[PDB]
Amino acid sequence: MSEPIRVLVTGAAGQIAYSLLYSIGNGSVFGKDQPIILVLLDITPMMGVLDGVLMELQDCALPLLKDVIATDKEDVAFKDLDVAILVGSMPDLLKANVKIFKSQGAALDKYAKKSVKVIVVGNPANTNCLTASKSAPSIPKENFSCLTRLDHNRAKAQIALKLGVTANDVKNVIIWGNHSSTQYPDVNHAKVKLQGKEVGVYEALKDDSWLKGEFVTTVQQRGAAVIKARKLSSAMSAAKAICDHVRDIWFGTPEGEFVSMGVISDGNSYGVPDDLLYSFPVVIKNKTWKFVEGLPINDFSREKMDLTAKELTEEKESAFEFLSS
Amino acid sequence: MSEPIRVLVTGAAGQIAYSLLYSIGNGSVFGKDQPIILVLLDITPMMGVLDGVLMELQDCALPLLKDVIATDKEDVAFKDLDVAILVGSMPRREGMERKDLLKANVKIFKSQGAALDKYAKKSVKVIVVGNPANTNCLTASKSAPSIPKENFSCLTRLDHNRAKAQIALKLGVTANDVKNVIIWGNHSSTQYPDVNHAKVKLQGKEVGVYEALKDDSWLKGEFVTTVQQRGAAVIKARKLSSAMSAAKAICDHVRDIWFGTPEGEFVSMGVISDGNSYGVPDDLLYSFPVVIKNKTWKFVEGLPINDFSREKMDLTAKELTEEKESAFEFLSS
Repeated sequence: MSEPIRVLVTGAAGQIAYSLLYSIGNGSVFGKDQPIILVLLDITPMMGVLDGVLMELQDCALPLLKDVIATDKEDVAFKDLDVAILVGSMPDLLKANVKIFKSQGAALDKYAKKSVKVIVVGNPANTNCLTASKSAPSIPKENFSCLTRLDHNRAKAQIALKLGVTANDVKNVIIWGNHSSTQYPDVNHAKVKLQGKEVGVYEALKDDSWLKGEFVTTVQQRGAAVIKARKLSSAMSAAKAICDHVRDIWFGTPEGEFVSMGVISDGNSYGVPDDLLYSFPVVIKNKTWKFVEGLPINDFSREKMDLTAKELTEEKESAFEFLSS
Repeated sequence: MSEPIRVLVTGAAGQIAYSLLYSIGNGSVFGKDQPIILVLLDITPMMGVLDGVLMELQDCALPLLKDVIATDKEDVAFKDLDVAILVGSMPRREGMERKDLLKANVKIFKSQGAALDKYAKKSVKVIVVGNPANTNCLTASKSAPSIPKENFSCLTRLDHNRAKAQIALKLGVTANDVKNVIIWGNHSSTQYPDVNHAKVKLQGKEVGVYEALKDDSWLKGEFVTTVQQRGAAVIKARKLSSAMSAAKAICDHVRDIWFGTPEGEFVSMGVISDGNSYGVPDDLLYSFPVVIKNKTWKFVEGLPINDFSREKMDLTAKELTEEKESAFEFLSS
């Protein structure tokens, strides 16, 4: 049994957290040998609901859940953290989110371990993540990431439906750019196992028009479609994606596979502006991600990558006007 | 890989099901080598919500989830089933008792028992969650005479896990170092959370719970009240029922059927009472301590029942007898 790690989930009385906490507490994210001190933060009006969530976690009788703490206070929530999963955001909008993530970045900067891994989920994910990182200069910028793994898994699922295979036989899809409707779901470098053999996804589909059109729109609009159907959030699949994202940080990516993660763009070789939080293909070893270098970018891909970079730059300049406050 | 099994969850557009489906689909219930055909039933105006759930299951990219079927029809939902998890029902709201829902929900379980009787495999395991769970389960079993009555069970594993959690708090250990708690009787306010046969690991030694705590009055009083009222406390706090923890308890209950109970441990399950040696009337669906192997449960025999425990077990048997008569009389009309 390893020494316990301290894991924060914010927005802890909300829908996504409610689908996530059991998977953290049962060992499925950080390993069956890894006890968890679970810290739950939400806003003061949600504290009565959060107490009910705490009761349910107790009632799960989880051996790895060494302690659970419910709080509305940043100095409790961010103390000595190994992992911070920032789910809560505002439901002007950007001004209110800058206030939240400047505050939480500042709390990370003074209360958490300097080795904390910070995974940002609450929308707008990339810009919230960038805001928090700029407000936490003593935390390595590489320790911040935002969730495009749900878009990634959605893309795998759409390819799997078109080909009649399970989504896990699809690998090396890429979500470039913003967790938004301008994201680029790219399969130029993806492979799928068909009848036992790996083949390129474009080769397997024989439908370039679909892959460059309807497939892209379907992934970009998938969250809106789930909300329209369920009237509630897309919490079950978002939680599973967070688990995948955090597990791959913690244990590394499989050999030959890369995954999508919003990370700081500094030094990228793909023509993306520096100082953005932008989703890239990454390989992960020893809890450290590295850009997949050397992927050729065709003209269709380059245009899509630039259009989502444009939106991220726009969000950054609008947000940072509110940064000094 | 084994051949796929077909697993039904009813009330599939609702909250408990939403907390449960991922655990079925990801292999944590039936095993990493067991592919699942997941069958989801709810009512007609909920099929749009269920379409959203199907999209989310797709988006989870689960390799053991071979297929997902969404339906509002019993002849689709109950066909060729290996496992039926009967969640769908009206929940209670703040301030209700679970027995307030008896006449609302037993009509549904009579219909679903009849559907099990003609459409499912005769080897189907039926796990009843919707309230009032014992009497709903008894009703379903009586409507499915061609399925062995031992294949029906109802969920007291959530009460069981709640009881472990309260003992763990009083003794300062993790809830999984508590074993052999028992929930006797009805999943209701007359349930008897019994720790006369429970053991706790304390400083590397196994000790009885009464011996470890040295507070008989708490174990016979506030402990019982806290476990009985826990479901209502969650509803008051969340304004919704306890879906995360109920789903986890369903997983525990079904996993122990599928793989068997751990060595030296027994678990609580509502089962048909016929032939019990604890003074419980026959022909009740009543929670007992059981051990399970080869997917077959057996009563734990020989546990001494003291005067306090006897009184509590008889009071909850009496309530179940009253519920049984209420359901029979209502359904006869």
